[PDB]
Amino acid sequence: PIVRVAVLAAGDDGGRLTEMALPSELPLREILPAVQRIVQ
Amino acid sequence: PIVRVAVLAGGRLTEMALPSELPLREILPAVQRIVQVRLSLAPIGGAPFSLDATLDTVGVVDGDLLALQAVPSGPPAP
Amino acid sequence: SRLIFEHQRRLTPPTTRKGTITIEPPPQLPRVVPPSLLRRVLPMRTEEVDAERADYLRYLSVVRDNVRAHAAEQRAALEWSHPEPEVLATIPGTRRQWERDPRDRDFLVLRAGRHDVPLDAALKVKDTADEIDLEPVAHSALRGLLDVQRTVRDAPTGLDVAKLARITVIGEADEARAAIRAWIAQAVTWHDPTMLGVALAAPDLESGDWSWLKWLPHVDVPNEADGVGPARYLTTSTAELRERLAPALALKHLLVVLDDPDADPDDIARLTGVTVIHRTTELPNREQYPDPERPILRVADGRIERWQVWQPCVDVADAMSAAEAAHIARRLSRW
Repeated sequence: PIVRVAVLAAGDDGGRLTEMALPSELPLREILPAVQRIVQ
Repeated sequence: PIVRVAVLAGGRLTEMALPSELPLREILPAVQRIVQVRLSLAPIGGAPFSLDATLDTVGVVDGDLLALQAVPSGPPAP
Repeated sequence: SRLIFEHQRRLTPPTTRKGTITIEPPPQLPRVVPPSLLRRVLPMRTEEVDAERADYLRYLSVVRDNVRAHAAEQRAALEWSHPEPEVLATIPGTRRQWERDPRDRDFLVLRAGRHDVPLDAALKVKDTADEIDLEPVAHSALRGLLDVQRTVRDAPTGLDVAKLARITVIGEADEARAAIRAWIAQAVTWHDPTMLGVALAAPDLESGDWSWLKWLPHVDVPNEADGVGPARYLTTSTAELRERLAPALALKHLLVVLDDPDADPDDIARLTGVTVIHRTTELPNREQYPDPERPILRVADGRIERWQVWQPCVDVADAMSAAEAAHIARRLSRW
Protein backbone atom coordinates (compact mmCIF):
# COMPACT_ATOMS: atom_id res chain seq x y z
CA PRO A 1 0.00 0.00 0.00
CA ILE A 2 2.75 2.45 -0.92
CA VAL A 3 2.17 6.15 -1.56
CA ARG A 4 3.88 8.49 -4.02
CA VAL A 5 4.83 11.88 -2.58
CA ALA A 6 7.30 14.67 -3.32
CA VAL A 7 9.77 16.08 -0.80
CA LEU A 8 11.63 19.37 -0.53
CA ALA A 9 14.82 20.35 1.29
CA ALA A 10 16.68 23.67 0.94
CA GLY A 11 19.80 24.01 3.08
CA ASP A 12 22.94 24.41 0.95
CA ASP A 13 22.09 26.50 -2.12
CA GLY A 14 18.45 26.66 -2.97
CA GLY A 15 16.86 23.25 -2.65
CA ARG A 16 16.13 19.97 -4.38
CA LEU A 17 12.75 18.51 -5.29
CA THR A 18 12.34 14.87 -6.28
CA GLU A 19 9.44 12.49 -5.95
CA MET A 20 9.40 9.06 -4.35
CA ALA A 21 7.16 6.21 -3.25
CA LEU A 22 7.34 5.28 0.41
CA PRO A 23 5.42 2.46 2.13
CA SER A 24 2.47 3.64 4.18
CA GLU A 25 1.40 2.68 7.72
CA LEU A 26 4.89 2.86 9.18
CA PRO A 27 6.59 5.32 11.55
CA LEU A 28 8.54 7.97 9.64
CA ARG A 29 11.29 7.39 12.23
CA GLU A 30 12.73 4.79 9.84
CA ILE A 31 12.12 6.34 6.43
CA LEU A 32 13.91 9.54 7.38
CA PRO A 33 17.32 7.83 6.90
CA ALA A 34 16.40 6.92 3.33
CA VAL A 35 14.94 10.27 2.27
CA GLN A 36 17.90 12.00 3.89
CA ARG A 37 20.29 9.80 1.94
CA ILE A 38 18.48 10.51 -1.32
CA VAL A 39 18.21 14.28 -1.61
CA GLN A 40 21.45 14.95 0.24
CA PRO B 1 28.38 -14.14 6.30
CA ILE B 2 25.01 -13.29 7.86
CA VAL B 3 23.22 -9.94 8.12
CA ARG B 4 20.33 -8.99 10.42
CA VAL B 5 18.02 -6.53 8.67
CA ALA B 6 14.70 -4.80 9.33
CA VAL B 7 12.27 -6.51 6.98
CA LEU B 8 8.80 -5.16 6.20
CA ALA B 9 5.52 -6.99 5.58
CA GLY B 10 1.00 -3.88 6.63
CA GLY B 11 3.77 -2.84 8.98
CA ARG B 12 5.17 -4.80 11.93
CA LEU B 13 8.75 -4.82 10.69
CA THR B 14 10.65 -7.95 11.68
CA GLU B 15 14.14 -8.67 13.01
CA MET B 16 15.59 -11.39 10.76
CA ALA B 17 19.12 -12.52 9.82
CA LEU B 18 19.96 -13.44 6.24
CA PRO B 19 22.95 -14.79 4.23
CA SER B 20 25.16 -12.47 2.21
CA GLU B 21 25.77 -14.13 -1.18
CA LEU B 22 22.58 -16.05 -1.98
CA PRO B 23 19.94 -15.61 -4.69
CA LEU B 24 16.58 -14.32 -3.54
CA ARG B 25 14.33 -16.95 -5.15
CA GLU B 26 14.82 -18.85 -1.87
CA ILE B 27 14.63 -16.00 0.62
CA LEU B 28 11.28 -15.01 -0.89
CA PRO B 29 9.61 -18.18 0.50
CA ALA B 30 11.88 -17.84 3.54
CA VAL B 31 10.52 -14.37 4.22
CA GLN B 32 6.98 -15.37 3.20
CA ARG B 33 7.14 -17.96 5.97
CA ILE B 34 9.05 -15.83 8.50
CA VAL B 35 7.01 -12.63 8.52
CA GLN B 36 4.05 -13.60 6.32
CA VAL B 37 2.71 -12.70 -8.11
CA ARG B 38 6.31 -12.24 -6.96
CA LEU B 39 7.85 -9.83 -4.45
CA SER B 40 11.37 -8.47 -4.11
CA LEU B 41 13.71 -6.82 -1.64
CA ALA B 42 14.77 -3.18 -1.81
CA PRO B 43 15.68 -0.22 0.38
CA ILE B 44 12.71 1.91 1.33
CA GLY B 45 12.01 4.06 -1.70
CA GLY B 46 14.68 2.24 -3.67
CA ALA B 47 14.54 0.22 -6.85
CA PRO B 48 13.88 -3.49 -6.29
CA PHE B 49 16.90 -5.74 -6.59
CA SER B 50 17.52 -8.40 -9.22
CA LEU B 51 16.05 -11.68 -7.96
CA ASP B 52 19.34 -13.42 -8.79
CA ALA B 53 21.55 -10.62 -7.47
CA THR B 54 23.74 -11.13 -4.41
CA LEU B 55 23.16 -9.36 -1.11
CA ASP B 56 26.85 -8.49 -0.75
CA THR B 57 27.37 -6.89 -4.17
CA VAL B 58 24.26 -4.68 -4.12
CA GLY B 59 25.45 -3.35 -0.77
CA VAL B 60 23.24 -4.58 2.07
CA VAL B 61 24.71 -4.41 5.58
CA ASP B 62 23.46 -4.86 9.16
CA GLY B 63 20.80 -2.32 10.13
CA ASP B 64 19.08 -1.86 6.77
CA LEU B 65 15.40 -1.74 5.82
CA LEU B 66 14.38 -4.41 3.30
CA ALA B 67 10.81 -4.37 2.00
CA LEU B 68 8.40 -6.80 0.36
CA GLN B 69 6.66 -5.48 -2.76
CA ALA B 70 5.94 -6.67 -6.29
CA VAL B 71 8.38 -6.49 -9.20
CA PRO B 72 8.27 -3.60 -11.73
CA SER B 73 8.15 -3.73 -15.54
CA GLY B 74 11.82 -2.91 -16.06
CA PRO B 75 12.81 0.77 -15.69
CA PRO B 76 14.68 1.77 -12.52
CA ALA B 77 13.09 5.25 -12.18
CA PRO B 78 16.32 7.24 -11.72
CA SER C 1 29.38 -8.09 7.94
CA ARG C 2 30.19 -4.70 9.46
CA LEU C 3 32.16 -1.71 8.20
CA ILE C 4 35.25 -0.19 9.86
CA PHE C 5 35.70 2.98 11.91
CA GLU C 6 38.96 4.94 12.29
CA HIS C 7 39.86 7.00 15.36
CA GLN C 8 39.45 10.47 13.92
CA ARG C 9 40.26 13.15 16.47
CA ARG C 10 37.59 14.59 18.74
CA LEU C 11 36.56 18.19 18.14
CA THR C 12 36.88 20.74 20.90
CA PRO C 13 33.98 22.94 21.98
CA PRO C 14 35.26 26.10 23.67
CA THR C 15 35.77 25.13 27.30
CA THR C 16 35.41 27.22 30.43
CA ARG C 17 37.94 29.75 31.67
CA LYS C 18 37.54 28.19 35.10
CA GLY C 19 39.17 31.06 36.94
CA THR C 20 38.29 33.16 39.95
CA ILE C 21 36.21 36.19 39.04
CA THR C 22 36.67 38.72 41.84
CA ILE C 23 34.42 41.62 42.81
CA GLU C 24 35.34 44.79 44.66
CA PRO C 25 33.40 45.42 47.88
CA PRO C 26 31.06 48.41 47.92
CA PRO C 27 31.78 51.77 49.56
CA GLN C 28 31.50 52.35 53.30
CA LEU C 29 28.42 54.52 54.10
CA PRO C 30 30.16 57.97 54.02
CA ARG C 31 28.97 60.11 56.99
CA VAL C 32 26.76 63.02 55.75
CA VAL C 33 26.74 66.26 57.84
CA PRO C 34 23.41 68.09 58.55
CA PRO C 35 22.22 70.26 55.57
CA SER C 36 22.24 73.45 57.79
CA LEU C 37 19.67 75.98 56.38
CA LEU C 38 21.96 78.95 57.41
CA ARG C 39 24.59 77.93 54.78
CA ARG C 40 21.86 76.38 52.54
CA VAL C 41 19.65 79.50 52.03
CA LEU C 42 21.67 81.54 49.46
CA PRO C 43 19.43 81.20 46.33
CA MET C 44 30.36 66.66 50.98
CA ARG C 45 26.55 66.75 50.62
CA THR C 46 24.33 64.19 48.91
CA GLU C 47 25.53 65.06 45.41
CA GLU C 48 28.95 63.48 45.84
CA VAL C 49 27.78 60.29 47.53
CA ASP C 50 25.20 59.87 44.78
CA ALA C 51 27.93 60.26 42.18
CA GLU C 52 29.90 57.52 43.89
CA ARG C 53 26.82 55.28 44.07
CA ALA C 54 26.29 55.67 40.34
CA ASP C 55 29.92 54.79 39.64
CA TYR C 56 29.77 51.60 41.64
CA LEU C 57 26.55 50.51 40.01
CA ARG C 58 28.12 50.95 36.58
CA TYR C 59 31.06 48.78 37.62
CA LEU C 60 28.57 46.19 38.80
CA SER C 61 26.84 46.14 35.43
CA VAL C 62 30.15 45.40 33.74
CA VAL C 63 30.85 42.48 36.05
CA ARG C 64 27.40 41.06 35.45
CA ASP C 65 27.99 41.09 31.71
CA ASN C 66 31.28 39.24 32.08
CA VAL C 67 29.84 36.49 34.26
CA ARG C 68 26.99 36.05 31.81
CA ALA C 69 29.55 35.44 29.08
CA HIS C 70 31.10 32.73 31.25
CA ALA C 71 27.68 31.16 31.75
CA ALA C 72 27.20 31.18 27.99
CA GLU C 73 30.43 29.22 27.54
CA GLN C 74 29.40 26.71 30.18
CA ARG C 75 25.95 26.02 28.78
CA ALA C 76 27.39 25.81 25.27
CA ALA C 77 29.83 23.10 26.30
CA LEU C 78 27.28 21.13 28.28
CA GLU C 79 24.77 21.19 25.45
CA TRP C 80 27.46 20.11 23.01
CA SER C 81 28.52 17.08 24.99
CA HIS C 82 25.09 15.75 26.10
CA PRO C 83 22.58 16.47 23.33
CA GLU C 84 18.90 15.84 23.72
CA PRO C 85 17.72 12.21 23.48
CA GLU C 86 16.54 12.67 19.93
CA VAL C 87 19.60 14.05 18.14
CA LEU C 88 21.48 10.90 19.10
CA ALA C 89 19.69 9.12 16.28
CA THR C 90 21.83 11.10 13.85
CA ILE C 91 25.13 10.78 15.73
CA PRO C 92 26.11 7.14 14.97
CA GLY C 93 27.02 8.18 11.45
CA THR C 94 29.34 11.15 11.63
CA ARG C 95 32.85 11.33 13.10
CA ARG C 96 31.63 12.18 16.61
CA GLN C 97 30.35 8.78 17.76
CA TRP C 98 33.32 7.50 19.78
CA GLU C 99 34.44 11.04 20.52
CA ARG C 100 34.72 10.36 24.27
CA ASP C 101 38.08 9.29 25.66
CA PRO C 102 39.33 8.46 29.18
CA ARG C 103 41.47 11.61 29.25
CA ASP C 104 38.52 13.96 28.68
CA ARG C 105 36.64 15.82 31.40
CA ASP C 106 33.35 14.25 30.26
CA PHE C 107 33.94 10.52 30.59
CA LEU C 108 31.34 7.93 31.57
CA VAL C 109 28.88 10.72 32.38
CA LEU C 110 25.26 9.94 31.56
CA ARG C 111 22.77 12.74 30.94
CA ALA C 112 19.36 12.42 32.58
CA GLY C 113 17.63 15.79 32.23
CA ARG C 114 17.78 19.53 32.83
CA HIS C 115 18.03 21.49 36.07
CA ASP C 116 20.20 24.15 37.72
CA VAL C 117 23.93 23.56 37.44
CA PRO C 118 25.76 25.76 39.94
CA LEU C 119 28.17 27.58 37.60
CA ASP C 120 31.52 25.95 38.41
CA ALA C 121 33.28 29.32 38.20
CA ALA C 122 34.30 30.99 41.44
CA LEU C 123 32.52 34.30 42.15
CA LYS C 124 34.52 35.26 45.24
CA VAL C 125 34.57 38.76 46.70
CA LYS C 126 37.48 39.95 48.83
CA ASP C 127 35.52 41.21 51.85
CA THR C 128 37.93 42.35 54.56
CA ALA C 129 35.66 44.19 57.00
CA ASP C 130 34.91 43.43 60.65
CA GLU C 131 31.23 44.27 60.23
CA ILE C 132 31.79 47.81 59.03
CA ASP C 133 28.60 49.32 57.64
CA LEU C 134 28.55 49.47 53.87
CA GLU C 135 26.43 51.81 51.77
CA PRO C 136 22.86 50.47 51.62
CA VAL C 137 22.02 51.02 47.96
CA ALA C 138 25.22 49.40 46.72
CA HIS C 139 25.39 46.42 49.08
CA SER C 140 21.76 45.75 48.23
CA ALA C 141 22.61 45.49 44.55
CA LEU C 142 25.66 43.29 45.03
CA ARG C 143 23.74 40.97 47.33
CA GLY C 144 20.87 40.75 44.87
CA LEU C 145 23.43 39.88 42.22
CA LEU C 146 25.44 37.19 43.99
CA ASP C 147 22.39 34.92 44.28
CA VAL C 148 20.67 34.87 40.87
CA GLN C 149 23.75 35.06 38.66
CA ARG C 150 25.47 32.23 40.54
CA THR C 151 23.44 29.26 39.25
CA VAL C 152 22.91 28.55 35.56
CA ARG C 153 19.29 28.05 34.60
CA ASP C 154 18.08 24.70 33.24
CA ALA C 155 21.13 22.97 31.77
CA PRO C 156 21.92 19.40 30.72
CA THR C 157 22.47 17.62 34.02
CA GLY C 158 24.93 14.81 34.58
CA LEU C 159 24.40 11.37 36.09
CA ASP C 160 28.05 10.34 36.15
CA VAL C 161 28.69 6.63 36.62
CA ALA C 162 32.48 6.66 36.96
CA LYS C 163 32.18 6.81 40.76
CA LEU C 164 28.81 5.29 41.62
CA ALA C 165 29.29 1.47 41.40
CA ARG C 166 25.54 0.89 41.97
CA ILE C 167 22.32 2.51 40.77
CA THR C 168 18.90 1.56 42.09
CA VAL C 169 15.81 3.31 40.75
CA ILE C 170 12.40 3.22 42.45
CA GLY C 171 8.90 3.65 41.09
CA GLU C 172 6.67 2.73 38.22
CA ALA C 173 7.73 0.06 35.72
CA ASP C 174 8.24 1.69 32.34
CA GLU C 175 8.93 5.17 33.61
CA ALA C 176 12.07 3.53 35.01
CA ARG C 177 13.05 1.51 31.96
CA ALA C 178 12.70 4.82 30.14
CA ALA C 179 15.46 6.73 31.93
CA ILE C 180 17.42 3.48 31.95
CA ARG C 181 17.29 2.88 28.19
CA ALA C 182 17.84 6.62 27.79
CA TRP C 183 21.13 6.97 29.56
CA ILE C 184 22.29 3.47 28.62
CA ALA C 185 22.03 4.38 24.94
CA GLN C 186 23.57 7.77 25.64
CA ALA C 187 26.45 5.90 27.28
CA VAL C 188 27.07 3.26 24.64
CA THR C 189 26.81 5.76 21.81
CA TRP C 190 29.72 7.96 22.84
CA HIS C 191 32.28 5.44 24.07
CA ASP C 192 34.18 2.75 22.20
CA PRO C 193 32.43 -0.64 22.29
CA THR C 194 35.95 -1.91 22.99
CA MET C 195 36.08 0.15 26.21
CA LEU C 196 32.86 -0.45 28.16
CA GLY C 197 30.46 -3.34 28.54
CA VAL C 198 26.81 -3.82 29.41
CA ALA C 199 24.76 -6.73 30.78
CA LEU C 200 21.04 -7.46 31.03
CA ALA C 201 18.64 -9.89 32.73
CA ALA C 202 14.86 -9.79 32.21
CA PRO C 203 11.99 -12.30 31.79
CA ASP C 204 10.13 -10.99 28.73
CA LEU C 205 13.27 -9.78 27.01
CA GLU C 206 12.02 -10.24 23.42
CA SER C 207 8.67 -8.43 23.47
CA GLY C 208 9.59 -4.93 22.35
CA ASP C 209 11.16 -4.82 25.80
CA TRP C 210 14.89 -5.29 26.45
CA SER C 211 15.14 -7.22 23.18
CA TRP C 212 16.52 -4.05 21.58
CA LEU C 213 20.02 -4.95 22.79
CA LYS C 214 20.05 -7.40 19.89
CA TRP C 215 22.09 -5.35 17.41
CA LEU C 216 24.32 -4.09 20.21
CA PRO C 217 28.09 -4.64 19.76
CA HIS C 218 28.79 -2.97 23.12
CA VAL C 219 27.37 -6.09 24.80
CA ASP C 220 29.79 -8.16 22.68
CA VAL C 221 32.33 -10.79 23.74
CA PRO C 222 35.89 -11.36 22.50
CA ASN C 223 36.15 -14.34 20.11
CA GLU C 224 32.58 -15.69 19.98
CA ALA C 225 29.85 -15.57 17.32
CA ASP C 226 26.60 -16.78 18.97
CA GLY C 227 25.24 -17.31 15.48
CA VAL C 228 23.46 -14.01 14.87
CA GLY C 229 23.89 -11.84 17.96
CA PRO C 230 27.17 -10.22 19.01
CA ALA C 231 27.13 -11.76 22.49
CA ARG C 232 23.44 -11.68 23.49
CA TYR C 233 24.10 -11.46 27.20
CA LEU C 234 20.44 -10.43 26.97
CA THR C 235 18.88 -13.15 29.09
CA THR C 236 16.44 -13.67 31.95
CA SER C 237 18.45 -15.43 34.70
CA THR C 238 20.72 -13.59 37.12
CA ALA C 239 23.50 -15.97 38.11
CA GLU C 240 23.45 -17.14 34.49
CA LEU C 241 24.30 -13.62 33.38
CA ARG C 242 27.02 -13.67 36.03
CA GLU C 243 28.53 -16.82 34.57
CA ARG C 244 28.24 -15.43 31.05
CA LEU C 245 30.25 -12.54 32.52
CA ALA C 246 32.30 -14.56 35.03
CA PRO C 247 35.37 -14.55 32.73
CA ALA C 248 34.60 -11.01 31.60
CA LEU C 249 34.43 -10.10 35.31
CA ALA C 250 37.81 -8.82 36.44
CA LEU C 251 39.71 -1.85 32.63
CA LYS C 252 36.80 -2.38 30.27
CA HIS C 253 34.01 -0.94 32.38
CA LEU C 254 30.94 -3.07 32.99
CA LEU C 255 27.33 -1.91 33.21
CA VAL C 256 25.01 -4.63 34.49
CA VAL C 257 21.33 -3.74 34.48
CA LEU C 258 18.49 -5.81 35.92
CA ASP C 259 14.81 -5.34 35.04
CA ASP C 260 13.90 -7.66 37.89
CA PRO C 261 13.10 -6.15 41.30
CA ASP C 262 13.25 -9.56 43.00
CA ALA C 263 15.75 -12.28 41.98
CA ASP C 264 18.52 -11.59 44.51
CA PRO C 265 19.41 -7.91 44.02
CA ASP C 266 22.98 -7.04 45.00
CA ASP C 267 24.33 -10.51 44.32
CA ILE C 268 27.45 -9.85 42.23
CA ALA C 269 28.82 -6.82 44.09
CA ARG C 270 28.62 -6.07 47.81
CA LEU C 271 34.34 -3.96 42.83
CA THR C 272 36.70 -1.37 41.33
CA GLY C 273 34.31 0.41 38.99
CA VAL C 274 32.02 -2.26 37.56
CA THR C 275 28.59 -0.68 37.94
CA VAL C 276 25.31 -2.42 38.73
CA ILE C 277 21.88 -1.05 37.95
CA HIS C 278 18.76 -2.51 39.50
CA ARG C 279 15.17 -1.35 39.31
CA THR C 280 13.49 -1.85 42.66
CA THR C 281 9.91 -2.26 43.80
CA GLU C 282 9.89 -0.37 47.11
CA LEU C 283 12.08 1.92 49.16
CA PRO C 284 13.98 2.10 52.41
CA ASN C 285 12.50 4.62 54.81
CA ARG C 286 15.31 5.48 57.25
CA GLU C 287 18.45 4.87 55.21
CA GLN C 288 21.61 5.90 57.07
CA TYR C 289 21.94 9.08 55.02
CA PRO C 290 22.64 7.30 51.72
CA ASP C 291 26.15 7.65 50.39
CA PRO C 292 26.41 9.83 47.28
CA GLU C 293 27.62 6.54 45.82
CA ARG C 294 25.13 3.72 45.35
CA PRO C 295 22.30 6.25 45.84
CA ILE C 296 18.51 6.06 45.75
CA LEU C 297 16.45 7.52 42.91
CA ARG C 298 12.69 7.94 42.63
CA VAL C 299 11.01 8.69 39.30
CA ALA C 300 8.20 11.24 39.35
CA ASP C 301 6.18 12.51 36.36
CA GLY C 302 9.10 14.57 35.07
CA ARG C 303 11.34 14.50 38.12
CA ILE C 304 14.12 12.18 39.18
CA GLU C 305 13.88 12.90 42.89
CA ARG C 306 16.95 11.86 44.85
CA TRP C 307 16.65 10.34 48.33
CA GLN C 308 18.00 12.65 51.04
CA VAL C 309 16.11 12.67 54.36
CA TRP C 310 13.04 15.83 48.68
CA GLN C 311 15.71 17.56 46.58
CA PRO C 312 14.24 16.87 43.13
CA CYS C 313 17.77 16.85 41.65
CA VAL C 314 16.13 17.04 38.19
CA ASP C 315 13.19 19.25 37.27
CA VAL C 316 12.56 17.96 33.74
CA ALA C 317 13.71 14.38 33.24
CA ASP C 318 15.02 12.91 29.99
CA ALA C 319 12.83 9.94 29.06
CA MET C 320 13.20 7.63 26.06
CA SER C 321 10.76 5.32 24.32
CA ALA C 322 11.26 1.68 23.39
CA ALA C 323 10.92 1.92 19.62
CA GLU C 324 13.29 4.88 19.63
CA ALA C 325 15.97 2.79 21.30
CA ALA C 326 15.18 0.04 18.81
CA HIS C 327 15.88 2.35 15.88
CA ILE C 328 19.00 3.55 17.71
CA ALA C 329 20.42 0.05 18.00
CA ARG C 330 19.49 -0.62 14.39
CA ARG C 331 21.31 2.43 13.06
CA LEU C 332 24.39 1.88 15.21
CA SER C 333 24.95 -1.77 14.33
CA ARG C 334 26.30 -0.60 10.95
CA TRP C 335 29.83 0.65 11.69
